[PDB]
Amino acid sequence: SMNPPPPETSNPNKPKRQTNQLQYLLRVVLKTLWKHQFAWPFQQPVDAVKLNLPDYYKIIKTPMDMGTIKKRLENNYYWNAQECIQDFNTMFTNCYIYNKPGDDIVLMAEALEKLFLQKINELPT
Ligand SMILES: Cc1noc(C)c1-c1ccc2c(c1)nc(CCc1ccccc1)n2CCN1CCOCC1
Ligand SMILES: [K+]
Repeated sequence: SMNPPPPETSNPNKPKRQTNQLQYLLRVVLKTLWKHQFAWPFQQPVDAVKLNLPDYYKIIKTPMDMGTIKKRLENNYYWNAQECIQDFNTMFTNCYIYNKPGDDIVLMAEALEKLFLQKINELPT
């Protein structure tokens, strides 16, 4: 089979707000990870057709990526900062579920996760 539609990035039924935390998550946390040497494979949904991963969406039923997170931030999709942190954790955990220890892509996820945790540590109050 092919790819699912990507995660929703807009909900017109959801109220919106801007906050110091949500702004930092886009401008500091997401920007930093995005510009990292290992970011590209995480900048859009996993495309199982192009990567030839016919079991990807059999194993992964809650896909997430930084392209989606970026759009969710830009669209003010997130009301709670926790929702965004969750999405970043889902993204890493997926990489660890599907792939094997020591795989290039696992090593890249580990580095991005380490940096994420360094940046989240400085979330403003
Ligand atoms: C994340 C993730 N979780 O599970 C897998 C598998 C990946 C994964 C794992 C690896 C990923 C990748 C995603 N995206 C790319 C680069 C973008 C791309 C390139 C070609 C076709 C579609 C997208 N790569 C690198 C793919 N190249 C293929 C050619 O050999 C070197 C690596
Ligand atoms: K509103």
